Amino acid sequence: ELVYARAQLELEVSKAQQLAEVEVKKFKQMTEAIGPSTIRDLAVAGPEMQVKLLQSLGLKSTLITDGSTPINLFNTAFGLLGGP
Amino acid sequence: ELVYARAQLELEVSKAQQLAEVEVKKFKQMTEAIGPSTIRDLAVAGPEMQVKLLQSLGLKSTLITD
Amino acid sequence: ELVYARAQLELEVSKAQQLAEVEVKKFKQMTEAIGPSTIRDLAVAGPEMQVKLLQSLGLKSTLITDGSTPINLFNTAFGLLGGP
Amino acid sequence: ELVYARAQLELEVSKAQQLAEVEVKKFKQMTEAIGPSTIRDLAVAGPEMQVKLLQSLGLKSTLITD
Amino acid sequence: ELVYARAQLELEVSKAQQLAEVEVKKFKQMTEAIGPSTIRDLAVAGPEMQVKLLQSLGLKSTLITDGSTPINLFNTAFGLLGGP
Amino acid sequence: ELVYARAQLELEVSKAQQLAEVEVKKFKQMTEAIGPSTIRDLAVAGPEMQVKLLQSLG
Amino acid sequence: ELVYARAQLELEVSKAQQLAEVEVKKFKQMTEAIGPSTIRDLAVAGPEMQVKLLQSLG
Repeated sequence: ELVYARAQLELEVSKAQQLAEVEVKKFKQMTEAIGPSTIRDLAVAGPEMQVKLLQSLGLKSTLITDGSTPINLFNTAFGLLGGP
Repeated sequence: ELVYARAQLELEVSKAQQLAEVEVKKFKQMTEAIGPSTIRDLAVAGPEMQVKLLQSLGLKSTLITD
Repeated sequence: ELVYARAQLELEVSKAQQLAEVEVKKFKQMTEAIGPSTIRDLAVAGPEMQVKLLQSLGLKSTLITDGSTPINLFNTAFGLLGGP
Repeated sequence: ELVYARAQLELEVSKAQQLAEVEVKKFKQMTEAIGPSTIRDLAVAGPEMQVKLLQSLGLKSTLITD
Repeated sequence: ELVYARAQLELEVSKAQQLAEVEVKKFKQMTEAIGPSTIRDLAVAGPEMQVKLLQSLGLKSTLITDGSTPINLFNTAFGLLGGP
Repeated sequence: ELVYARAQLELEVSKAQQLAEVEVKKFKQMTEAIGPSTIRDLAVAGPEMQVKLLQSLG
Repeated sequence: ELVYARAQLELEVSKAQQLAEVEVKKFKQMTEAIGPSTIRDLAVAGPEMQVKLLQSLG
């Protein structure tokens, strides 16, 4: 019995080793294709535009709230500008 | 029994070793490809953007009530 | 009878000793792998950002409350900023 | 009876001693590894962090009512 | 009869004397193990933080009350800060 | 009769004595590991810390 | 009898000892592939980032 289970364990590790290399190869090439500094840009610039879209108004707001269930300021800030 | 159990233990540990080795190598080579300072500079953004966002409400004065 | 219970007590303490050593070995190696100053940092920096967020607004607030069952100021402070 | 009871007392105290010795050594070597000043400086944080939090509401004036 | 009651009374006092010494031994050794000025600190510092918290806000409050069922100022002071 | 109870008293007091020393020893040794100068200002850290720390330190 | 349990203790502790080292090795190596530096800054990024990053990094 046990030696057959060892022979499958060598195969299980072989499949894991080779597929992990195949994915890493694809991932490295995909991150030489797009210049990797612009991956910082691709993640930041969407949400950073939703900053530039409020900073252009230069608001001077006043807040009135309940105290134990108060207004979520993030849902406020997006809500002026479309959350969905 | 104790011979088979020692052998099953060695089998299980040998799997745990080799799959951990693969998962480290994968993690290492992907993190090498991006550069840890690029991961850092993404991670810094989330907080800093939320700061600029809430600052942009321009809250001069406030009132809290029951 | 009693000597078998003593022989089980020697075995029980042997188990308790050896497991406690395995746990301490793992714990010391973990706390040498991460820098211990960065373990101080990891616990503070999460709730520190929830300070740094409100500190950016520099609020100037007026509070109206009930007396016998008043407004919790911690639920107020997180509530502007997402409690859940 | 009193011989067996003295022997059972001796057995129990011998267990209590040895499990306490293990639990001290465990506590000692973990607290050695973190450093008492690291435990201190985490414990100091909770209060000071809550102070900075509530200070940041900037409460100028207040009103209590029935 | 009554001689047996005297003999039990000696035994009752013997138990009371010994258990009282055993507890006092533990109590003295405990209060040498942790420094007794730290036992002064331990009881004060919990409530001290619930002072140091409100003292940081430096409130300038106004009160309105019913006269015959007035607002408890301790439940007010904790209530801003979590009573439960 | 009463000699048995007078002997059971020695046994009960022996159990009280020998367990009290184990707990005192444990308390002194834990206190000497986390020295009193950092048991002070651990009491203020509040429940969420105290639970997290006692889970963290076995 | 009890010799079998005295042997089972060696086996259970051997399993504890050998698995503990594999997880430490993995943790030390991942915590060197990225430093302890850059786990700071990652700790504040919040859940939407941390989930996205652990998906993004294999």
